[PDB]
Amino acid sequence: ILDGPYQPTTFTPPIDYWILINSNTNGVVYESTNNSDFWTAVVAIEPHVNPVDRQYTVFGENKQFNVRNDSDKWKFLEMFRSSSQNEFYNRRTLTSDTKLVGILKYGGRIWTFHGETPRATTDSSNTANLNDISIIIHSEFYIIPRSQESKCNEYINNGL
Amino acid sequence: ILDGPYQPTTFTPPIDYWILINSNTNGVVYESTNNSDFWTAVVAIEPHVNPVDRQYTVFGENKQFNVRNDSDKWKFLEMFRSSSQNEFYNRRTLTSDTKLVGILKYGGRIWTFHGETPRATTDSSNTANLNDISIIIHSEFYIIPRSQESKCNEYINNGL
Amino acid sequence: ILDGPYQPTTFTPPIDYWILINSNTNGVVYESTNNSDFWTAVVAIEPHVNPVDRQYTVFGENKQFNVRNDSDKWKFLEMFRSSSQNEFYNRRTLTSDTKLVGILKYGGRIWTFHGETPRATTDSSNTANLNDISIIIHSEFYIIPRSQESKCNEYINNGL
Amino acid sequence: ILDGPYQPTTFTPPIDYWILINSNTNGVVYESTNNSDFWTAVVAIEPHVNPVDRQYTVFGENKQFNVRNDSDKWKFLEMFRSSSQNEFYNRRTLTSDTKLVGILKYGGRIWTFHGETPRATTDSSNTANLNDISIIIHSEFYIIPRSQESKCNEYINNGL
Amino acid sequence: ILDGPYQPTTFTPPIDYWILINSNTNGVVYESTNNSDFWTAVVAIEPHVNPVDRQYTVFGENKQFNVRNDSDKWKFLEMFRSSSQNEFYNRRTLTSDTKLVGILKYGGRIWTFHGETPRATTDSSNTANLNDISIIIHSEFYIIPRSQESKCNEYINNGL
Amino acid sequence: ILDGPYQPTTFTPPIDYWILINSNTNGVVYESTNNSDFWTAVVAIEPHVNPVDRQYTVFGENKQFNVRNDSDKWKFLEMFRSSSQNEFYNRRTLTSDTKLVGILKYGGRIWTFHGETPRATTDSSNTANLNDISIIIHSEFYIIPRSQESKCNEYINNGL
Repeated sequence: ILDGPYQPTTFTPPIDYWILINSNTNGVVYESTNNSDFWTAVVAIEPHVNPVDRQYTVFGENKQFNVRNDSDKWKFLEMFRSSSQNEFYNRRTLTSDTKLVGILKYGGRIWTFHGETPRATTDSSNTANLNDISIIIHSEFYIIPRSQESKCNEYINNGL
Repeated sequence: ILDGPYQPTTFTPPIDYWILINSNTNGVVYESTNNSDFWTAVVAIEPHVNPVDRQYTVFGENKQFNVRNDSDKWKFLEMFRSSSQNEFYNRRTLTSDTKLVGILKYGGRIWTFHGETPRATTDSSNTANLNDISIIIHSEFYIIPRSQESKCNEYINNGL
Repeated sequence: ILDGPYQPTTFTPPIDYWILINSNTNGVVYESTNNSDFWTAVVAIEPHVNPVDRQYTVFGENKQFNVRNDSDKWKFLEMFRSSSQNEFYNRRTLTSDTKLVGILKYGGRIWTFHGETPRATTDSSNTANLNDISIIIHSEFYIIPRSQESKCNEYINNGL
Repeated sequence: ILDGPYQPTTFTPPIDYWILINSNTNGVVYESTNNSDFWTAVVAIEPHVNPVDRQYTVFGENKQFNVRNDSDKWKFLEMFRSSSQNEFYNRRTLTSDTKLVGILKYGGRIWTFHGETPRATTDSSNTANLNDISIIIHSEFYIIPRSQESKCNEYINNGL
Repeated sequence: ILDGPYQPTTFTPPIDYWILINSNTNGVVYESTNNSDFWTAVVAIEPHVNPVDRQYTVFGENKQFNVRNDSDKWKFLEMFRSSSQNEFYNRRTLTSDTKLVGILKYGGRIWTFHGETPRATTDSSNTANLNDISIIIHSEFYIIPRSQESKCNEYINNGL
Repeated sequence: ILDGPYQPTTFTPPIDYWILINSNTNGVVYESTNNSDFWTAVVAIEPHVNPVDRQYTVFGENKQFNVRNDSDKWKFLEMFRSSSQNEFYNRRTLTSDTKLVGILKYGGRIWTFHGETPRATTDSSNTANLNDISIIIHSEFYIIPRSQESKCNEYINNGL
């Protein structure tokens, strides 16, 4: 039933499908932008990390993020900005022991999971141009139709 | 010295300028949004108004707000929401007998005046997208550079 | 309660308001684009015009459109293309004796009136970026909240 | 000579190339849309299928399609809609024992093969936006330049 | 034929149109920016001005520009910077006794006239974001389609 | 550190990343266009080739190119056109014994390497539509962030 795994790649995800990414390291998980008003990059932080500056490559630039993780689970930090000129800030956080992150393009919005597993839930983000939001995925990933979102939710919160 | 008056219009205010609006009736003074995470509409309440439900058109919708004003001065109510899905609430108030209200896009934030004249002071509102914030203004207004904010403060509090 | 008339101008109309334009000549009534995937120009054809090529200036270019109108009423032709390299084609037509044309930005789509008065109805067009769609209006116009679309519909179909 | 085979993927086909897809099962062969006025999904129906309603996942939704094949060959049904608010109808059919389907973006239109091998011919579908048409392909496929369309035609009708 | 004159205002000029501004004093003629990679202010220097620092308000701030005019004509100095953290420099100059200045958004660039009337010519400036370039105009101005640029050239060099 | 190698494919490269292509034969190295104002195809010419017409498939069509290499190194010729209805001309050349070529989308322009290794340098080409520039790559390639352009310069000129 499950479509994947797909190799890391760059493409424009179709409307109405969940992209489910299997993180495998403490780097950038994915970067997403439409190059007009929406830039999101998600960074993985391994458990038990005392506050520290780390350097990440996002959208072709070297950026320094102050980062922390007191949990025994992994933290996936959504870093967002709406213009190349603003600094990134941590918009949302997903705390997970399954290392799965999800993103959906639907109904003019970007949907992702946040909170802590196994009770993580979806939240939405606005944009002036949803269709052109493209993504660079640095891990294996799966494609799941929105029709089977309950299945995507189960994965995010319990594993594959 | 003063840049204006300009006629009612809809535009995207330049960064680093005070928009100073001279209110002339008891309706919607202005409406501002980036259609992503920031909506504000300012409604003018004339002096000595017992609690009452009034209909206003804001962002193309007919909204009812319960409103009051126990003072001898006009009250300008900031009605705010951070999502197209939320109801509004009265976030801030300017109590004024100069009938001047001000709004500024600067440093990643929206700045307005609250309090009571002649001691009204600025306060900030955060947004993730300052640049795309536009405004509909329903009365005459002036444009003042932030370099002359001291002057804008004098006008807000003491009038022209 | 009718907001206007406003002078011909160039702006980006706010979401959730009908722009009602009172055509006054047989030229270009308005031109609307987001400069990425949506260009629409409406041209006004007076009653009883045998098939003929006419020159119009649209989006800064001199364009030739083959044009007709056998009706006793005016015809407002929606000329559309999705890229600066496509040719325009007549996408919709409003046949009116009120000479009022309407355009609305709502729900990710552009809404306009088409058909024949007094039975003209609204239709939608898709685009990847609704928010950035601007318009140049070459005649006086009015602004009407979508909340009052029933009256916009009545003006379109019966006049001011 | 022949460009491919490429693995199943999601991308935006370059203008002026035939995408030639080798179908291997009785499900969705590919999904194509520009998310404005064009959605086409092709479903593969195995030989000798009595009229039956089958579930397919298309554009992220579960859709039920009435399907039929009394032939000894496979049937590839193009299911079409020009708006996300319309029901799909079976617009065209390719009856084939080569199991090759083809799609081309060229001259402002989508071209595909239909009819019955070895006498299948090309047919066009109009759209307002050719360039933003992208595709999800669920099987191995080849890329052939339109300059070699005669060879694409041989493959469709005779196999590789 | 000529569209205008229009009153001083702030707006986002349409792509493919010359904005022709009739300067009437020795101040800032216009300010234009997309707030990302393009800031330009044009200042008007009356004839016979010895080299001197003059204070101008541009983009909401007080700046002093090294200014001079050893000629009998007016000089219009383009002051430019590519980031908010750079200081302005005089990138270009138009020497004119018509007092008309021109700016055009086209082909991913900003075009303006420079040199000396009656032989002023156009030149371009790169930007990565042409669509968001807005302008504050401090004088009456006209709008001329790029299709009639030869007339705009004549106006620039010879007057209206 | 180095991201790749990736297999030949068609995609829209992200903004602000060098695409570094390792040429492996004397055919078309890559084809890139936005289908509006930018078409570029690079052809690889093996050492010691007398001036001659060779025919290549670019953008789905057969084209004849005047081709020459009088050196011991490979020559990579940039064939360019700015319109569908124009013919290609040789815009730039990279002479190289590393057989690496580079293309970057940045700052509203397309950047490539030209000259002769080990002293090849970058040059830019204007476009009005950088975001729609897609590419077909015919060899293995790598992706390097612009923040590491000095390493990309090192690979271009000295190899991996």
